Amino acid sequence: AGFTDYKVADITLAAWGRRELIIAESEMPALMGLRRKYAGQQPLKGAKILGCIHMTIQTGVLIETLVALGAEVRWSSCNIFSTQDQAAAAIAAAGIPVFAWKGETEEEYEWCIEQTILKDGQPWDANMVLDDGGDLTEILHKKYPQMLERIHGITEETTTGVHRLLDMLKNGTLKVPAINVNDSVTKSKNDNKYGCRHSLNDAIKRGTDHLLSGKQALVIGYGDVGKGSSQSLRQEGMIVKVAEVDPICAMQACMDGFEVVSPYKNGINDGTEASIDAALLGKIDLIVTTTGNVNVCDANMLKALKKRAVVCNIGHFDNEIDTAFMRKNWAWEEVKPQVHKIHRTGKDGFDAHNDDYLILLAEGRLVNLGNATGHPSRIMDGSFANQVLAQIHLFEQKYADLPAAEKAKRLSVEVLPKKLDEEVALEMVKGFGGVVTQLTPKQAEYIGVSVEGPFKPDTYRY
Amino acid sequence: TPAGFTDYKVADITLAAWGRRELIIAESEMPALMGLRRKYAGQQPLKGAKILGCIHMTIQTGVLIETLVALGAEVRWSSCNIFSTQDQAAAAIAAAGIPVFAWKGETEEEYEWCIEQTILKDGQPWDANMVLDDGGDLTEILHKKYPQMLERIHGITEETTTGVHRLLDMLKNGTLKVPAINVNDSVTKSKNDNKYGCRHSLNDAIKRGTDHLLSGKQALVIGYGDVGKGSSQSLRQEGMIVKVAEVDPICAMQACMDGFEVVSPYKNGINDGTEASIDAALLGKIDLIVTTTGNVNVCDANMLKALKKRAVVCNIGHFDNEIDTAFMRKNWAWEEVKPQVHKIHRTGKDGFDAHNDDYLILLAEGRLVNLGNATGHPSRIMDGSFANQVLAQIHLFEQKYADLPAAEKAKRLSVEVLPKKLDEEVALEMVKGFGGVVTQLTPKQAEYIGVSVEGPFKPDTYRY
Amino acid sequence: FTDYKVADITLAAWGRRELIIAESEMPALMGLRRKYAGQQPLKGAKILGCIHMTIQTGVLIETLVALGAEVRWSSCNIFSTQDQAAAAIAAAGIPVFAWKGETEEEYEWCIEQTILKDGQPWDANMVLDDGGDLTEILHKKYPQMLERIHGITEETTTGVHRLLDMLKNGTLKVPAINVNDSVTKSKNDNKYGCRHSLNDAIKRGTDHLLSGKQALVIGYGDVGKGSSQSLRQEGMIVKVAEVDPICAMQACMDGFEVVSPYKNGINDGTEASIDAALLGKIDLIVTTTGNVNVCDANMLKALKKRAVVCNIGHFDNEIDTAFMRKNWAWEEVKPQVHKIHRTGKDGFDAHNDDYLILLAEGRLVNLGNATGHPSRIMDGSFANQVLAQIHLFEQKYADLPAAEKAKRLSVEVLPKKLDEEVALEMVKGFGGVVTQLTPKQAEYIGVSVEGPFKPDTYRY
Amino acid sequence: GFTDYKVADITLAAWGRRELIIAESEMPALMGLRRKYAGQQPLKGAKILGCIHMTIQTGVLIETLVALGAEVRWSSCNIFSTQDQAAAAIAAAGIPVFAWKGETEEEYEWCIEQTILKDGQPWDANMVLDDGGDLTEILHKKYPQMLERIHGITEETTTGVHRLLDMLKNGTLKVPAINVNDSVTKSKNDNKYGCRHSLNDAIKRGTDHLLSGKQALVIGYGDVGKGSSQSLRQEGMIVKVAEVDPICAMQACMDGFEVVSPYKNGINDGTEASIDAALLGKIDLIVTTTGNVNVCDANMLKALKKRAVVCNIGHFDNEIDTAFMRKNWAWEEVKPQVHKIHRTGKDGFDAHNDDYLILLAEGRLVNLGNATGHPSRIMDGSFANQVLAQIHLFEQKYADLPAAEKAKRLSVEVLPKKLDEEVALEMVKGFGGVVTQLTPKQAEYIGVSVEGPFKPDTYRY
Ligand SMILES: NC(=O)c1ccc[n+]([C@@H]2O[C@H](COP(=O)([O-])OP(=O)(O)OC[C@H]3O[C@@H](n4cnc5c(N)ncnc54)[C@H](O)[C@@H]3O)[C@@H](O)[C@H]2O)c1
Ligand SMILES: NC(=O)c1ccc[n+]([C@@H]2O[C@H](COP(=O)([O-])OP(=O)(O)OC[C@H]3O[C@@H](n4cnc5c(N)ncnc54)[C@H](O)[C@@H]3O)[C@@H](O)[C@H]2O)c1
Ligand SMILES: NC(=O)c1ccc[n+]([C@@H]2O[C@H](COP(=O)([O-])OP(=O)(O)OC[C@H]3O[C@@H](n4cnc5c(N)ncnc54)[C@H](O)[C@@H]3O)[C@@H](O)[C@H]2O)c1
Ligand SMILES: NC(=O)c1ccc[n+]([C@@H]2O[C@H](COP(=O)([O-])OP(=O)(O)OC[C@H]3O[C@@H](n4cnc5c(N)ncnc54)[C@H](O)[C@@H]3O)[C@@H](O)[C@H]2O)c1
Ligand SMILES: Nc1ncnc2[nH]cnc12
Ligand SMILES: Nc1ncnc2[nH]cnc12
Ligand SMILES: [K+]
Ligand SMILES: [K+]
Ligand SMILES: [K+]
Ligand SMILES: [K+]
Repeated sequence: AGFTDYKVADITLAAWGRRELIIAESEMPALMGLRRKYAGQQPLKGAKILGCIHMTIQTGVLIETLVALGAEVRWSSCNIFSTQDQAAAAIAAAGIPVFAWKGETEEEYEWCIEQTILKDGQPWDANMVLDDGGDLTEILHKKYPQMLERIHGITEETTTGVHRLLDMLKNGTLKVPAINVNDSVTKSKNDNKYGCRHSLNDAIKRGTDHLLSGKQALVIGYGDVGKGSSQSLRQEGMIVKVAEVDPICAMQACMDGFEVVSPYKNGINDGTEASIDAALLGKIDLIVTTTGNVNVCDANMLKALKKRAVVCNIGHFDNEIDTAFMRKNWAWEEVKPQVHKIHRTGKDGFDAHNDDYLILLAEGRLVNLGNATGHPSRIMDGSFANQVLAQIHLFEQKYADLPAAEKAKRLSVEVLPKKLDEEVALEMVKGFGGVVTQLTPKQAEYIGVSVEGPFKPDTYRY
Repeated sequence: TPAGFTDYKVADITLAAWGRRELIIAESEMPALMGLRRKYAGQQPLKGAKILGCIHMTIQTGVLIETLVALGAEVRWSSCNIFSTQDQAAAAIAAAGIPVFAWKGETEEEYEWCIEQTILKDGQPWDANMVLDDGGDLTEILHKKYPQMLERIHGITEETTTGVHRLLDMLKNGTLKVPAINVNDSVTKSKNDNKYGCRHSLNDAIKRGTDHLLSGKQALVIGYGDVGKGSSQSLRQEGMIVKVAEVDPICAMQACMDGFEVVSPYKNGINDGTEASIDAALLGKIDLIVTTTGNVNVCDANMLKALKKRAVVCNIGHFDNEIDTAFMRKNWAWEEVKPQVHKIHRTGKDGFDAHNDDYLILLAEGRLVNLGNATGHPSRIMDGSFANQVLAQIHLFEQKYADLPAAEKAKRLSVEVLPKKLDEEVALEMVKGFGGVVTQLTPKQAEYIGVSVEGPFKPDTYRY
Repeated sequence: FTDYKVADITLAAWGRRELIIAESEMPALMGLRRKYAGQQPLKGAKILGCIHMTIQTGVLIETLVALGAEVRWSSCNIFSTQDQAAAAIAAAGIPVFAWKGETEEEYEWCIEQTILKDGQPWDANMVLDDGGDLTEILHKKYPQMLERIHGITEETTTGVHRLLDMLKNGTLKVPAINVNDSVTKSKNDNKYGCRHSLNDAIKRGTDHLLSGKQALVIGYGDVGKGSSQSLRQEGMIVKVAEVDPICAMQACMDGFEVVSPYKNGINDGTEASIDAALLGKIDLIVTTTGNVNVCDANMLKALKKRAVVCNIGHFDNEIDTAFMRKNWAWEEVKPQVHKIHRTGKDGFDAHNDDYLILLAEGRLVNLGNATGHPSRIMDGSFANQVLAQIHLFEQKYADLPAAEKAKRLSVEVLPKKLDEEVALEMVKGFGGVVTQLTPKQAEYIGVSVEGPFKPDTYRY
Repeated sequence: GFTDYKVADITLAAWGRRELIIAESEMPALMGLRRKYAGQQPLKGAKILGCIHMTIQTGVLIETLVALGAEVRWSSCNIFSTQDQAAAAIAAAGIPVFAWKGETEEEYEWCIEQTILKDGQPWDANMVLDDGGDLTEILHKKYPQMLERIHGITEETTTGVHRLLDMLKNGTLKVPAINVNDSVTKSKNDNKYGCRHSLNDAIKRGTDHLLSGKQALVIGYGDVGKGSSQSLRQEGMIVKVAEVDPICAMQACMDGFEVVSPYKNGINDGTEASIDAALLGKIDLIVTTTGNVNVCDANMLKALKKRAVVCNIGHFDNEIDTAFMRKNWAWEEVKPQVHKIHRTGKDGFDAHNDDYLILLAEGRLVNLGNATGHPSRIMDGSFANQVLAQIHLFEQKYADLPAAEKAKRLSVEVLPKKLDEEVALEMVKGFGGVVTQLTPKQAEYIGVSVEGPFKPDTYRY
């Protein structure tokens, strides 16, 4: 009532979004348990959170949990294609500043982040940052250092964002402490792996409706995302080959029943077309990049791929595939939103019945969020419970209020304690109806733990 | 071969030629280990090493032993389990002139005597300077009974999760006398051996012991660590309906996401010591229970009383006390079907009806079932574990802890893992053994993610 | 051209882009275009067609037209049409009456618009049907039209059942081909199609995580087999119900627990017969039977709160949706997704926790909440359809003397050689290479190098 | 003083009996028939020549036939498939059996002849139970006068049924037969799921090789090839499938396998040049499943990757050209039923030669040769069908019919679907499964009886 501090595609989608938020709450017991547990305490009272993460229904439940615990927020998405417009509308209609829609331009994307940072033309009195991929963190460090003086911490969602934070810490340019939310086991080995297992074949089916059974896939990478991606395709009946630079990850792919191959002859990427295994790439129906690295599906790979193969990326940033090369040299035909045929016959025009094209999904951006709805609520429950606990921890530590000598001792990138990781996990297990056994005192003594946990040393890999 | 060689004890030396044939095949399945042989034989990095070894005397252990010898070591060997030896492996090693005391089906008394035969030579302590152990039993006997021998020993290389736990307790209590390398927690060990090895060998052992169809039947796996993960997959891939018990909610979360129902033998997960706390409806539907925990009494007497008639009971953790077999020895009549397979008749202690329908089938008398009823992990998986073992032996032997002044000894008394670079190099050889091709980063790519082109590729915190 | 009714003709360009992609996914059907285009075997055919107006059906329609036929087309389900496909067909000058979200009355009107042209019965002479509704309307309401029709080609298990009942009763008036029971139809479509498209539809409709949750699949025929796999491969804990013990044996061997919603399997009509403990743990129930009331009112009352309920059999009476309409309040989440509030009939609390989620109002969920089977699977079914249309049209039953008709009035299948030829084109679409027997090897196993490679009794 | 047998070691009998008692608890359909029919003695007067793998599972079948009143004389249908403790237990029960693991081909023939003859003269046989058709062939070729008094043959396996249908076509089949193979509770239980259980079992027992991550080629994708492909894929192998039947190949593709041919463009012209050497050089394991001849031929064997494993799970050992390997290459026995074949030549071998293949069971049925064949709970279905087929043909009394009526009954038939379903129901109850009962309204709706049969005879499952 009088609220205009937002920008979304269509505010009238709010009732639809609210219906889906009410369903999603029933799928997110760890997050909803934190609401119940901390509602009276209001641990985020006085927190003012700049948030930059995919404006989905799941992020909706995260936002309203932070608000229910006392926080004020200003929100944007961390990707131009990942917003669910009904989710953004429901948040805006609740009176929460959100600047996000599906299908932003790069200029609009940056404008949206700037609308969270500034309120009424001046820096908002922010004191906390929640980020997915590091874009908001980078803009604050480069353009708003005075704001960081009053910010107590950053809670960072994803592998790429943490790598950026560690580079800043190494270079002495990180200005506030961070929690690496990614490396909770209830994030990394739930979201990154099982979330992509669910949502990769989901996005491919929505975008192309292609049969996957019996066809040949190449997954570039076998980290947490590459593992879940390979399972997403293999469980559909795809014949999956895996590429890797890490021999330990490659070993896992072999033992998991995949053939390990390289796009390059003997794995040597010397920049020549001669180095491409053309016989291999000419048999591939689907390539998926999962690395967080640059140019792992390069121009010469794209030139050699089988006619009508599907090309997509589920890493955080669109530079895993050389889409710039495709924009410069080949003609793009939109099939429908986030689905383009790339005609390898030339740049100027195309024949509508040309057989020599590739299908690119989400213009090379995160395909699970761009062509579907990303991870399901019950998986995001784990990631976002960690986010709320991380926000509580850094806000209560009050880094910005500490003397300089004390700041120096606390300026770090840390993970949440294992005990909290376990508490998130138990809520997830209860949501499945699972029943965990309680150790007897003698059994706890025998393996050297407290009955209530933690149950594993910090070195344990799960 | 050595003339007059008698410094061994095995079941049947005539199996040696068969053992040797299998060692030659196994060498072709163990490229990381054989690559170490080829790379280091001329350097002789273990020349002067005198290694006491205690680990399952299988064909795979034979390839490890002869790798250490080829690098210059002398060894004296025993098995770390009474049922895990392959007698043809023991025979081939003995026939090669290597002291080995090991056979399938030892008594507990014979088991201890075999370890002591490695420790002693001609009635007196051998001048050992290295220890290679699997489960901690040899480590324990040396500290307990021959503490003076530890004054000349440079290190212990410990293979398995249970043994590392014992070393860490000793370290924290000030009772560990020499430094050790935790071989178990190399990724090419723990996440290869413990998981994939059990995937291969659990269903193998159940089939050899019982020849039961597994598809369509109900299993309960106690534990979902690395062994529990691999065990659950061994059964699920055969078509079993697998339920998983855990005390660790993170491991339980993984089981749910992996497609398993998580359940407890106890109502509400609480064991109050009474029969009434047992979920009798659940246990009365289970055809197979497998313990994987490294913990004590996780398949207890009340659970055994509640199990469905003719269910199979087995343990793939390191020690037999996961299952309360002592209760079953005390109260129920054992009928041997064949070696390492017993029907346990719940009708009473004194005799049994040959056609009684109320029995359980116990495999390997509750000892490690993959080694007891089959041959344990396959060579190509043990390649990773045993390559790490050789590298750990070389590292500790070259460090020469026993020759350091006591000040430097306090600074080095630790339980360490091998560096990730070595872990990666073992993995690369394994991948090449499958014919896999690892891609090489470009310089720009390596800069982009902040690694060297040669690795390591992951920070030490990475969990894979 | 105005002889059509679709949701939005401006979607035609989009539909045409998707048809061009689908053609590249349907090698058996496009091979039939290439090999029969010269002969024009359907020249003079006037085909009434009633099947889901999807992109895949568009490629089928345009194949029939490419071989010489005229058609008039409708969907066989109110929710299965892809509006861009109908638009592209209408824009091509082909009469089609079909949109996503028809009412039952509009559904019947659409079939009647294919039957009538300019207020009079079209001079149709062939029938292509999926489910038997068009076949039924012709026999009951326009029986004189059947005197000019040479044959019916029926797509699905339910429709074949209806054809056989009519043949047994002496009420079938023209010969038919059972397309369903080509192996490249039944053992491709019914099973593998549902494997692809069931989890697809559930994700699109709910975006629920399936891994770790409990499913109950009612039925384990071809659709139940593919459905059970669609869920188990996502990591669901799947239980299977069956009345057929052979199918139940397969479910056990395939690694599923076989259960009944009723104590000891006995459905005696009472709430007391419901296994309430079982149903109270189920997160998802899927019906696959082609039978009536296999997810009944007492089961729906006993289901776990917030369970998803859906049907992938042909007709919406597998679930007792009428009971839910009568007794419980429906809250639309979005098209083809309803929360059914078990708290009562008149109104609901927006935050009530005691609801079920029904997909597609109990209608075919893969077509209702997603896009049905994928092109490369529908390729097998629709190549068989084309071959069956060619066969019956060239036979010209409607022109035979009465004595020759009596010996021709049957429900037949296509010869195994054609089944094998469809399969060969599908295998080449995957890049697979089929080996050729040597003469000695063919002699050894008692077949021709040319095939057929199996007796008609072989079950694959 | 019972001496009418020949087994490896009669002192194994107590061990065999312990395993039979366990197996009975795993075979509820077969033991159900025992309890149902023991009082009626439907096989009283039956005198059955039996030729099928002398396993523990066959022991339960034999003792079911005897419990129902039959007398039998038994041999194995494969030289490597007998479980010697099973044979001993049967012989110690006073049942004539001539079978041991590791027969020569001459011993194999002699064992069949010992069942046919008693005291040097034809036994008064009147029923035949066969697996593969060898006993059937010897009777037609050498003992036609015995067939005049035989009421029928119950044949277990695909290859034997083919041999029966050839005789029927040629007019040389002398007695009617039941095709036991094509019950659904046989073909789509035993042939498929039995090989799923027992193929990777035999490979592990023979080689202890890791299978995960390695490349397999399965020749054939019928019932045995389907189960064999699953046996390997579920272990983590990368499995490729070859087929001559495009419908079976379509199934392999849709089931998630790559379909390949050993021959370039699938053309087997007999030349080395036709071999896809790149493909064969990547294969770690080849398994033949076809019932055909020479599907793993000499040129494939020459092209295979060094140290690949070669085995056959079809009925006969000519699927692999082992004759070529005997003639050209040196064989080194690793242990019983496991040989290294050294491709370096015929005259001896280097013990450390790297260029060898590993052949299992000398190319004979690998699941029975290197392990124990299918498990009891699967053989329960096949062998309940066998008992029911024996009862049916014995009660028909074909040998006693007039010539004109014999001509009308000389056929190869399957059991009716109601029997198939009742066998399946007992199997499902053995898993604890609960089948639902149709209401009258539902039965009318789909047009079946509440008790079944639930499917038309054309249904393929
Ligand atoms: N789309 C999603 O929902 C989602 C979810 C989580 C993470 N992510 C993103 O996905 C990316 C990967 O994350 P992760 O957690 O799997 O990281 P990870 O470190 O666990 O895995 C990345 C893998 O890529 C491999 N790799 C790097 N360069 C390669 C090359 N040239 N060829 C082949 N393999 C190569 C590395 O060896 C590594 O194993 C990051 O950008 C992360 O932020 C996306
Ligand atoms: N047989 C083999 O070849 C083999 C191979 C490797 C390791 N092991 C042995 O197996 C055991 C387990 O090894 P690991 O590497 O899997 O260890 P791990 O710590 O990774 O897993 C053990 C799991 O057991 C769970 N657990 C403990 N007590 C429990 C209880 N009461 N109920 C249910 N779950 C319980 C723990 O939470 C833990 O996740 C050790 O004894 C190890 O030495 C055996
Ligand atoms: N949605 C799709 O894309 C699609 C595709 C093909 C077929 N169908 C339809 O799906 C239905 C099934 O087709 P099908 O080919 O699998 O038929 P089918 O005969 O192969 O299988 C139906 C199964 O349901 C079982 N069944 C019947 N009543 C039952 C009950 N009360 N409880 C449990 N099981 C019961 C039968 O025993 C049988 O095995 C038909 O209506 C068919 O037209 C839908
Ligand atoms: N070992 C066992 O326990 C066991 C069990 C059952 C049957 N069998 C035997 O296995 C064999 C196969 O039985 P089945 O029931 O699977 O028969 P089947 O007819 O179902 O399958 C055999 C398949 O082999 C294919 N084939 C034939 N020649 C081929 C070639 N040159 N290349 C590739 N594929 C080729 C055929 O197309 C067919 O699909 C028979 O000999 C049978 O008696 C063995
Ligand atoms: N085969 C094997 N040899 C030695 N140690 C083992 N641990 C597990 N399997 C083993
Ligand atoms: N165990 C077994 N017994 C008899 N015949 C068989 N055929 C396959 N496995 C068998
Ligand atoms: K989602
Ligand atoms: K082994
Ligand atoms: K579709
Ligand atoms: K067996």
